[PDB]
Amino acid sequence: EWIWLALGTALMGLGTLYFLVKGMGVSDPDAKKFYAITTLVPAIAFTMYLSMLLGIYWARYASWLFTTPLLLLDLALLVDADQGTILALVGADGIMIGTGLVGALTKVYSYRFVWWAISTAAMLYILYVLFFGFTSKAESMRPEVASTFKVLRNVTVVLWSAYPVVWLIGSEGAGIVPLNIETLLFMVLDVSAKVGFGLILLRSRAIFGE
Ligand SMILES: *C/C=C(C)/C=C/C=C(C)/C=C/C1=C(C)CCCC1(C)C
Repeated sequence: EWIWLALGTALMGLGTLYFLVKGMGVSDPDAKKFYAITTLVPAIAFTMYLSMLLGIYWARYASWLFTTPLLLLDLALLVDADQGTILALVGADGIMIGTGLVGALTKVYSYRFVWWAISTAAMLYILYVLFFGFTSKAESMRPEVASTFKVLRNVTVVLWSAYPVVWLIGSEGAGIVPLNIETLLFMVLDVSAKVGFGLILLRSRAIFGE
């Protein structure tokens, strides 16, 4: 298990580093914003994984809290979403992570069930907006934006959807998957949803205003 935390810490660190060095010199106003957000995401995750190496897993949970909203912000800027829609998204994301925590805090099966069901519901509203709401908006924009958004959209829906699955069969849910393997799983997902995500976005010309 120490290997998963170490490997994760290194991958987040190197990603943050790459994104950080790549964005320097880049003078495009529009582009600089994507770099700021995208470098911050893996920087926050790196800090938490490094903390776990020195340390339970609620640390990684705290990182989801800060990062998921930023990843959503990245997507919203890509398709030039209006203020209202962004707020609703981050609001629902806040409920997703918040109720996920509340339920993992209640011992009675029935109460918890509802918290994690409410959490999943908020997650589905988010993915619905991204898939249906954001896609229509993206297709009315520059080809580069439409195309890069579609990939980031597909990566996000698949990866994000896997979290509740792992969690339910893991030590927090049914207790099927061992605590060490669960850690393996979440690190791969996290590295994918942030570094893999950032790589796709930042190596694309869609971030420039033109
Ligand atoms: C870098 C980290 C990312 C992208 C983390 C994403 C986490 C989620 C989408 C978590 C979702 C959950 C539910 C929908 C139900 C309750 C349990 C959670 C918190 C695992």
